[PDB]
Amino acid sequence: KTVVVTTILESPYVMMKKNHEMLEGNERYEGYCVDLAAEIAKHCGFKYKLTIVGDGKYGARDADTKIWNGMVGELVYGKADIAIAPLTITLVREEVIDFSKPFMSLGISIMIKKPQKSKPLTVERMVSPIESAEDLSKQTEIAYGTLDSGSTKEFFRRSKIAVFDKMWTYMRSAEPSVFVRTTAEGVARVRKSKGKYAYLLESTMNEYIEQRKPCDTMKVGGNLDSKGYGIATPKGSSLGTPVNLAVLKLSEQGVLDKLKNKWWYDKGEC
Amino acid sequence: KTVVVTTILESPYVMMKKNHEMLEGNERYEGYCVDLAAEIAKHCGFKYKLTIVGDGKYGARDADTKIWNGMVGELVYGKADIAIAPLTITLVREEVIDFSKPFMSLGISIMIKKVSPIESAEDLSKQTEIAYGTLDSGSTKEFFRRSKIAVFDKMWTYMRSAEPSVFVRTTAEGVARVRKSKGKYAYLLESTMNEYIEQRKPCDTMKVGGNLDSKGYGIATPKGSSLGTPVNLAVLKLSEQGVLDKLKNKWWYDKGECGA
Amino acid sequence: KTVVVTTILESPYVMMKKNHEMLEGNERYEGYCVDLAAEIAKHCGFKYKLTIVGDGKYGARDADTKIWNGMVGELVYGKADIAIAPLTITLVREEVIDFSKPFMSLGISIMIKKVSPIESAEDLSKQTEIAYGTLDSGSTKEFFRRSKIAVFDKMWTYMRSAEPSVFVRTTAEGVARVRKSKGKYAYLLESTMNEYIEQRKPCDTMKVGGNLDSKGYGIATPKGSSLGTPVNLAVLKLSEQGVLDKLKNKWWYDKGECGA
Amino acid sequence: KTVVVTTILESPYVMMKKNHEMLEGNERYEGYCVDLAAEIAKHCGFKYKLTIVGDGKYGARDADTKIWNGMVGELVYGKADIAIAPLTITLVREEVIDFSKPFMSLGISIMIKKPQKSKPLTVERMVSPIESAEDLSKQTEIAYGTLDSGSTKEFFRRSKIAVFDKMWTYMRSAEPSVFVRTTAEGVARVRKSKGKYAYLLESTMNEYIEQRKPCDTMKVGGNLDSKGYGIATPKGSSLGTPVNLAVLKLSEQGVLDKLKNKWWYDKGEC
Ligand SMILES: NS(=O)(=O)c1cc2c(cc1Cl)N[C@H]([C@H]1C[C@H]3C=C[C@@H]1C3)NS2(=O)=O
Ligand SMILES: NS(=O)(=O)c1cc2c(cc1Cl)N[C@H]([C@H]1C[C@H]3C=C[C@@H]1C3)NS2(=O)=O
Ligand SMILES: NS(=O)(=O)c1cc2c(cc1Cl)N[C@H]([C@H]1C[C@H]3C=C[C@@H]1C3)NS2(=O)=O
Ligand SMILES: NS(=O)(=O)c1cc2c(cc1Cl)N[C@H]([C@H]1C[C@H]3C=C[C@@H]1C3)NS2(=O)=O
Ligand SMILES: N[C@@H](CCC(=O)O)C(=O)O
Ligand SMILES: N[C@@H](CCC(=O)O)C(=O)O
Ligand SMILES: N[C@@H](CCC(=O)O)C(=O)O
Ligand SMILES: N[C@@H](CCC(=O)O)C(=O)O
Repeated sequence: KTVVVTTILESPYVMMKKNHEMLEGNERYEGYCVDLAAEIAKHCGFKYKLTIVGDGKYGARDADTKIWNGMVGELVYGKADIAIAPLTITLVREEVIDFSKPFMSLGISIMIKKPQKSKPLTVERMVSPIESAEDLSKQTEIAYGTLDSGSTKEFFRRSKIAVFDKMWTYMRSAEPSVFVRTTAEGVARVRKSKGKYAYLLESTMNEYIEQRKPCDTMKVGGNLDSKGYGIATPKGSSLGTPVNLAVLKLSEQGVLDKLKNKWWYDKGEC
Repeated sequence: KTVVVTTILESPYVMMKKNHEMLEGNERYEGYCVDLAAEIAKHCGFKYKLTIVGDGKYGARDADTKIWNGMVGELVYGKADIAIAPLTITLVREEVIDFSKPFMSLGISIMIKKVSPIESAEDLSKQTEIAYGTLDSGSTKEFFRRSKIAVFDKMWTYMRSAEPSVFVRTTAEGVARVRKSKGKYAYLLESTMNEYIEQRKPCDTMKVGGNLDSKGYGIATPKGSSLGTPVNLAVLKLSEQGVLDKLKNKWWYDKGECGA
Repeated sequence: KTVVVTTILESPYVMMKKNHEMLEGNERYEGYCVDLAAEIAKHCGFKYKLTIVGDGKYGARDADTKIWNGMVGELVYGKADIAIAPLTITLVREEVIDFSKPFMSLGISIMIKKVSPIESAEDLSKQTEIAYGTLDSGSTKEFFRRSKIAVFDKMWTYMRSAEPSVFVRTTAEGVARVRKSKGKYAYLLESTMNEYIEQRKPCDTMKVGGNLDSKGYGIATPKGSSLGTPVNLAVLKLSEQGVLDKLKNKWWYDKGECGA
Repeated sequence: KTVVVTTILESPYVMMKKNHEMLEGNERYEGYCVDLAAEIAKHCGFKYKLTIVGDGKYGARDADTKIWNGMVGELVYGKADIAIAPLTITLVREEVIDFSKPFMSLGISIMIKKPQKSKPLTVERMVSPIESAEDLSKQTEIAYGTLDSGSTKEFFRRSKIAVFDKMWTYMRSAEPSVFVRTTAEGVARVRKSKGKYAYLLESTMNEYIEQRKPCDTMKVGGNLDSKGYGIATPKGSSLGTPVNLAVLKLSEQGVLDKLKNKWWYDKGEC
């Protein structure tokens, strides 16, 4: 029985191939997550069919309805069997699905438009108006936001740290809305906001987008927290233990190392 | 019903209290893992008593006898119910005990004494002038033993075919041997231990290059035990509340007995 | 019995002199390969007639029809008895024709228009700004097609999925494309042709990096032919006597119409 | 039927392992040739055992008696089945044995003791008294020899180049004899001759010995010849064609190059 693998359209995890008009099957998509799924199927022998969520969301809880949505939502109700995608392991998600061991470390970072090189002997130096989350919260000239129905927004909502609570209170009462519906949308907002928008996205995607052309964006400060991506699986499913074992084996053999190297650094430029 | 907690005497995870002679119970222990165990007990709601494993071993398999030693052996054979300790998550361990989510990330790092002629691990592998080794019955010797990348196999072969013995009984012994080798012996250990040692007096050691791989420490539980899910949820809650970062800052950066 | 000698019009291997309209027979051809064929005939003691393959193809298999083209096809199907030409020795060719000892070492090289921004092949593969291709129906394209190294697979995949066609019909066409691309196109070709081109006017092309691999040119004969051993012995004798070195110096460095 | 492999004791081709006192079989040797033979057996399946020639010579035809010796000699008379060794493909050797395609390229080079760095602003300049073969043959202060019963001595024996003829005429009338019995003997002679002895050997061994400590020897000039190493096989044997095919598919792609780089660079003591 072929099981359905749900995934999100997010570079470089899964990107549509250029010649995807005539290709049919699992060959339409390329990236980190397709190779991860191939290695998972090479460890334990099973047939998989890639799919993309229609709503295009990672997964969250809707207000006052207590209904899961996104990848997590459709994995809970049983229309998907395994989620090999950059899904952030969180306490709220672990209560409804099973998570494997993290296959990629990450953290919340800050994305701002790259300032022009300054000159005052005749050396160029890099000066930025934002250097950490504290100064970003204190200032008001630069707006900042997160991705709707994601993990960073959830983290800021329930955060008890004073600075993160201040940032979330600003975000909730921000007119117009600073939350975007896609990572690419937020990155484009940063690009054409003339440095007046700051995108709080994941460290991996931030580094990948920084490493690619036209590389007009930069990452300031450090990671706000430490988290990881885990291959999700419905509670009480036969695939949980084999998937965890496969992830552990792939981490020990360093396959994840080479996949990250060839999907984040090899194809980067500038 | 008190819960037996096995752990190893490793700094800054578990230390001995300065006045532990006049102290009994769990109050004679301190460190990152003691605070972690206290937080886990508070969240889950159980009474626990901290115990040190009889042999200072993290856990491995002996010479073709299929017997687990150290904390892993303590958990497998029912001598303990949980292990809050710097236990690395590995394939050979997960098959015999249940691991929680990694509460602290780490990697493998090279420690040398204070031009940096060693740089990355490739130069250390190509050059046989400076000796290097690992901790026996740990998660690094077995990592090099089971590796397949040519550089790691080369280093493991040099380790096994080394005269005299290069593996150290304790990580403190390795630190001391690095210190009194006048920059001739290098030590391979976890990045967190390397940072803690290089940040402590006399600060004569340092970490060179980057992490050879990426792993993490997880709370270990006997296979098929009722505590696995509660401690996993507790670890996730602690990470989401940012108290794991608070504990790491307290035991790694709050004191900082060095100039940096 | 005149022996038919197939060869390709490649410089400085075979050239049509300067006034070949007034010349007939073998006297209208000149180059390294013409001199090599003359020496081979002198050593073995046979009369030969130099002929140019009808299609400017070195040799390959067509689209799943199991038909050899070019000089290799000219030799397999009995149209010729020997091929004194810059024919690279490859696994697929040796199974159908008999190769002699390599009379001239070679390698795959990268040439760009006149500190190179790419230099090594890894940087060229990583950067998609500059296009790169090979000679069609040759040996470099089949080397990239049959390669298993990750970088070479990436380059081959970029070559096949390139709009418009990045391959060239002739090495001269590739050189012209490199000259007219204003540094936007890099040609992948043999090291010997690269050096010859860069040692000729107007000297606007230069070779970057090292050599991707090491190969050689051999004298090819039909499988199970009586001429294989004599030509192998003649090639060995010429190599030992320095005849090949003298010919290479004459046709690569003696003229040298370049500033270096 | 298990065939025997004849090989010379040369580095980094065949070196006795450190723990070779108790090891038995093919595990007593390490180097280039042991992996070459292993890959040969893997590509075309056969059983092989490693043997070393008793006389310790590469092979040459002695005059008068007209009896071959060395690896070539013992391959001719049928006491060995294959010579997976750094055997130079020679015209006289191809008249009695079968040679495969060259797996390694090489040339005849000059080895001299490294002089001390010049003092004179405060830059160190590398100046040597010999930079080619013409100036080596034009002087008499520095002696130069070759390896007895090898390919370089045979090349100098029947060379019609004026410079090489002068070198051979000097060598044939050198008292005491400038010919050495092994590569190690010639290297030691160069090292402890205080720069008065020059060694002519293959470029591969010269580069390898230059790359390792104490690296007190240097290679001057370019390669005199262009020659290769071929896996020898008795004339008319049924293993010649499979051996040649195995050599070809081994040289195809990065396998032979990988082995050469791993054996010539990991000894990077200098
Ligand atoms: N370098 S990376 O971010 O792509 C990355 C990150 C991680 C990897 C592997 C890689 Cl390649 N494996 C570890 C896993 C291995 C075992 C120890 C921790 C988990 C279970 N998680 S991780 O520390 O989140
Ligand atoms: N900064 S740190 O090393 O003390 C650290 C490291 C890590 C933390 C939390 C902290 Cl504070 N949580 C993550 C866990 C949280 C959820 C996502 C990945 C695992 C499950 N593991 S981690 O990436 O190994
Ligand atoms: N200098 S060169 O490229 O013209 C060149 C290159 C080579 C020459 C001779 C010359 Cl002059 N001979 C060797 C041959 C001689 C014997 C040893 C290897 C083959 C058989 N092949 S080679 O290494 O491909
Ligand atoms: N780089 S090297 O000297 O180790 C080296 C040298 C040579 C290799 C392969 C390597 Cl790795 N293969 C070629 C062979 C391949 C085919 C073309 C020429 C012969 C038949 N001979 S070579 O040009 O003598
Ligand atoms: N990976 C996140 C979404 C990305 C983000 O919010 O930055 C999640 O699983 O919810
Ligand atoms: N902490 C590791 C051992 C430390 C080391 O090997 O450096 C373990 O749990 O096995
Ligand atoms: N000389 C090659 C073709 C030229 C090339 O590929 O560069 C051959 O004989 O196949
Ligand atoms: N490889 C040479 C020996 C080395 C030398 O004489 O330079 C041979 O087979 O004869």
